[PDB]
Amino acid sequence: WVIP
Amino acid sequence: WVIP
Amino acid sequence: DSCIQFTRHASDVLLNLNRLRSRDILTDVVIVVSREQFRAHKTVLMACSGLFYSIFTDQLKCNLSVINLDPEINPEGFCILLDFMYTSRLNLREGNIMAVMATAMYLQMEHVVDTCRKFIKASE
Amino acid sequence: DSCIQFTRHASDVLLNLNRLRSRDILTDVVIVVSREQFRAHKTVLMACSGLFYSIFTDQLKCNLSVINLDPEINPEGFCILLDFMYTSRLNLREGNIMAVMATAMYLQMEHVVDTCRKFIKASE
Ligand SMILES: N#Cc1c(Cl)ncnc1Nc1ccc2c(c1)CC(=O)N2
Ligand SMILES: N#Cc1c(Cl)ncnc1Nc1ccc2c(c1)CC(=O)N2
Ligand SMILES: [Cl-]
Ligand SMILES: [Cl-]
Ligand SMILES: [Cl-]
Ligand SMILES: [Cl-]
Repeated sequence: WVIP
Repeated sequence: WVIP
Repeated sequence: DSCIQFTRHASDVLLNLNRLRSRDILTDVVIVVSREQFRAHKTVLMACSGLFYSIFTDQLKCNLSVINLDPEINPEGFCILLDFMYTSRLNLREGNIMAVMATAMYLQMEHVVDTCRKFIKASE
Repeated sequence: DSCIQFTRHASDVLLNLNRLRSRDILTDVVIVVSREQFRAHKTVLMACSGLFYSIFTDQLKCNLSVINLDPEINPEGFCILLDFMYTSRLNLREGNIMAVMATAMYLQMEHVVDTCRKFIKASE
């Protein structure tokens, strides 16, 4: 999971 | 395009 | 093999599947979550959820145009997960995390359940 | 928005759509290319090809279960492009490049046409  |  | 790969292909396919969903193009099922209805593509649902994969590979349920979810399922939680299926983006907030996690457990979406567990553990 | 994103989601969806295709699950069209037949999902075809997007948004053609391609289309070229649609992987070889490029032009798959043009220019 990432900060897009 | 890339070499996978 | 000796194939070349187009890096953005999978993301572009998903963007187009979401565009078709928004325009209600070739949607083949309506998911009923209490008073709310959500139109979708059976193949996308199966590709994202262990529960839908089970449902639409069933010899009788594969032909249904309407699927009613358990009454305990929150429509907003379902909406957030349906958007995630079509976009890879999860709108996870303090006010919806419990509903999103419960819905992801029911839908059998392990990666969503995992990030919800991690975000909850960080707040305790 | 304040969304989080699952990096591998789009690739995982495409992998599952390819698994459904290989098992002939919820495929809703057969593409006929001279003596050869290819089963697929209309939504994936539309998401990858300008030609299929046009065909399946047509009020009459959207309901067809069989689509016959132009007799000039090479079945192997179509097969390579269909695999690319479901995998992001293009099996581009000296022996098939002309057929693949011609098929991609017909199917309106601009990124494939682009790499074929570039590979051809490098060999002249
Ligand atoms: N469509 C399809 C499909 C196929 Cl073909 N093979 C394998 N899994 C498929 N989908 C599916 C099954 C289980 C789960 C998910 C997706 C996400 C998750 O957390 N569990
Ligand atoms: N399905 C869908 C779709 C939608 Cl909804 N919007 C916009 N394009 C869509 N698909 C599509 C249209 C044109 C081309 C491609 C795909 C690849 C390419 O080279 N040209
Ligand atoms: Cl029904
Ligand atoms: Cl997931
Ligand atoms: Cl027909
Ligand atoms: Cl392309």
